[PDB]
Amino acid sequence: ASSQAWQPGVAMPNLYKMQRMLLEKCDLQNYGDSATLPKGIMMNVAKYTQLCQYLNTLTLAVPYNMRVIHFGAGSDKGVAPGTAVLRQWLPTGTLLVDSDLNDFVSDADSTLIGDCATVHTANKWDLIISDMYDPKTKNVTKENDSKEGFFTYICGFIQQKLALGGSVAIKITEHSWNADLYKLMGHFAWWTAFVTNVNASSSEAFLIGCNYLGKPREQIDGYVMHANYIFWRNTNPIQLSSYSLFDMSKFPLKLRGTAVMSLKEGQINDMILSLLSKGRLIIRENNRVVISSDVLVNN
Amino acid sequence: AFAVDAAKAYKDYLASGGQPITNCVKMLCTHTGTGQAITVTPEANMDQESFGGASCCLYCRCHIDHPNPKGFCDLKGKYVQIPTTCANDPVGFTLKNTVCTVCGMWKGYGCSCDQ
Ligand SMILES: [C]O[C]1[C]([O])[C]([C]OP([O])(=O)OP([O])(=O)OP([O])(=O)O[C][C]2O[C](N3=[C]N([C])C4=C3N=C([N])[N]C4=O)[C]([O])[C]2[O])O[C]1N1[C]=NC2=C1N=[C]N=C2[N]
Ligand SMILES: C[n+]1cn([C@@H]2O[C@H](COP(=O)(O)OP(=O)(O)OP(=O)(O)O)[C@@H](O)[C@H]2O)c2nc(N)[nH]c(=O)c21
Ligand SMILES: Nc1ncnc2c1ncn2[C@@H]1O[C@H](CSCC[C@H](N)C(=O)O)[C@@H](O)[C@H]1O
Ligand SMILES: [Cl-]
Ligand SMILES: [Zn+2]
Ligand SMILES: [Zn+2]
Repeated sequence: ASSQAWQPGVAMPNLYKMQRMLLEKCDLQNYGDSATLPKGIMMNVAKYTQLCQYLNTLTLAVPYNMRVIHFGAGSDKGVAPGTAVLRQWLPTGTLLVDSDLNDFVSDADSTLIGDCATVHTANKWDLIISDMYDPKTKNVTKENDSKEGFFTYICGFIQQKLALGGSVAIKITEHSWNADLYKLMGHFAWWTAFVTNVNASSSEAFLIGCNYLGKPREQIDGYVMHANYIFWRNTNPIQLSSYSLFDMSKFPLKLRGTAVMSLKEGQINDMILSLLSKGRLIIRENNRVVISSDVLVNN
Repeated sequence: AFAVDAAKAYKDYLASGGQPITNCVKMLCTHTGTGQAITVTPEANMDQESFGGASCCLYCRCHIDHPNPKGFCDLKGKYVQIPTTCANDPVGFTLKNTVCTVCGMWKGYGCSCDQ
């Protein structure tokens, strides 16, 4: 039991990010093993709780009337466990919208049903969480290439609807991944690939972009960086652990009361980027929130 | 008007030895809260388990209309505390029991506005 068994999960070390590996198969030492969960707790409740526990340690910008959108919030069970946790984690008064391809009941303020490509919104968001995964990814019939689908929408949504100073957490796997998404992590003050301790036996990780700067700070090759991630996962077996779930005393996200300003592409200087990079500032309109779901009309 | 009374059709389905509605979302908490029935955040005590409201609401879980002016749901977006002993069927518990408007506890499980 390493000192990381007591953490909510493990973040990809900086030295692994600087390598230039070739993509290899992901062969985890404990693949298929299950973690021991607190009695009656669902896997996705444990998983979302560890992710939020980890997000609490980052320089997230947390303003009043914060805006969080959650893609891939449904499940075959018909409920939204991850949305239940985000609701628990976020400060009261936080607007939480969730969405999924299939119907499901949620504790979110608004729920949009349908492909993410049909979701539109006038407003920018402060935090984006995606747990979307296409079950067809399980058909490995060729090379492990950069997948498109909802990943294309996500790269567009981040560049167009994420407030500067805003953060993201996007679920990826060995085969469920996209190169443009890795390239985008370079447009944040900081980024990492985070593995939850309860699901440490899966190639799954959340790419976390912290404090969006709107422009590239780092040049990242997605094809190289995903190989660097698989290399790290292949060479660093992580011990399954649910210990962080037993202390829920510090869980709720602190309402840092981050400042929200409506500047144009002109007032963006170094004094500003500095404040964005420390989650001290959110830059976006503060208009009322409007979302729509396109409806294709056939016979 | 043929008003579909599912609230009772469930009571009649349980009493006939029927399996309770599953996949209610139980939350992780300290178990050191007020113990109140409905709360903006998990408030379970050492004797209660907290759940997400939407997952415990029969109307929400059956995709039907909420008997309420403007169809407002008072579980969706909140957390319901269920006595650890009756946690096997949280949906059933939220129908058969009533909340005290004075202290906010469940009448019959915490509400002591009589003794
Ligand atoms: C809620 O979130 C879900 C999960 O929690 C999360 C992670 O799930 P995962 O299964 O762990 O993923 P993975 O196997 O680690 O990666 P992969 O990209 O699916 O690999 C594809 C393929 O490659 C092989 N492989 C991959 N790896 C890493 C291997 C290995 N073989 C080994 N011997 N050793 C290994 O280390 C194996 O054959 C795999 O099938 O993904 C979501 N999700 C999964 N399935 C669905 C779904 N959501 C919706 N519908 C779904 N049907
Ligand atoms: C966690 N994090 C990492 N960094 C940057 O990456 C550096 C090293 O990343 P690190 O997470 O390994 O920090 P370290 O373990 O050195 O810090 P300690 O816990 O205080 O000892 C940080 O000092 C920052 O420059 C971060 N930068 C920003 N803006 N926000 C973050 O949340 C953040
Ligand atoms: N293009 C797409 N648009 C929207 N949702 C999608 C999608 N492709 C996959 N998904 C959804 O992604 C989800 C992955 S599993 C999500 C589990 C959920 N986060 C929880 O808390 O339990 C599935 O529900 C699937 O329907
Ligand atoms: Cl770590
Ligand atoms: Zn309801
Ligand atoms: Zn009372």
